[PDB]
Amino acid sequence: AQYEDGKQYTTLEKPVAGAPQVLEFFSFFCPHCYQFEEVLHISDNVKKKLPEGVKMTKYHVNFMGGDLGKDLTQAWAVAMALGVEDKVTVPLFEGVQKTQTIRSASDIRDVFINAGIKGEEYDAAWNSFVVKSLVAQQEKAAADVQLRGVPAMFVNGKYQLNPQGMDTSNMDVFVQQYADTVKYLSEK
Ligand SMILES: CNCc1ccc(Oc2ccccc2)cc1
Repeated sequence: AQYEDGKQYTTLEKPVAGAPQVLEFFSFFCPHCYQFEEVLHISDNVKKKLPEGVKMTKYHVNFMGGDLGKDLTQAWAVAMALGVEDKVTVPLFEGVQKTQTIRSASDIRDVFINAGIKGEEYDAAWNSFVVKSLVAQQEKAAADVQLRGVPAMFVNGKYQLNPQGMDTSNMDVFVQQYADTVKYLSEK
């Protein structure tokens, strides 16, 4: 009983059938999500412990940042459709929270242009119904679990990570505890 329901994780009372195996939610407006991604590298370290054949999904949410918050969910959909998440995640986080130079949908587009996505390719994707379906999927998954806080991670539709029960004196130990818990939960 080294991992206890209620301590390092909680159990959903209404488990979600058909869910992705590892499902992470975030917002580019979310201060802890900035730490999680830019300083701790949570997603990457989880993936390096996950068993073979367990895939990881990451989705943006609407409920922070009003109008721009919703623009960012559609931009994340563009990032997923074009496969350029690894190129835009850092300048989007920094544009929103560090330099505070992202203030409109056009400013979001600038980050993609600077990362090398051609202007016509971004605009075609942005207006595509493939991207509209990806926005729909992101919203659906958040609604499925009554999501009200980010950062958040879910395993096999049944378990939600609880980082509040982890020591933060050392950032590397914390990340390792987090990844090892996702691994334990995926095996279960
Ligand atoms: C819902 N928030 C989750 C959470 C909990 C603790 C936490 O502590 C850290 C903050 C910054 C850097 C390292 C750890 C960060 C996020």
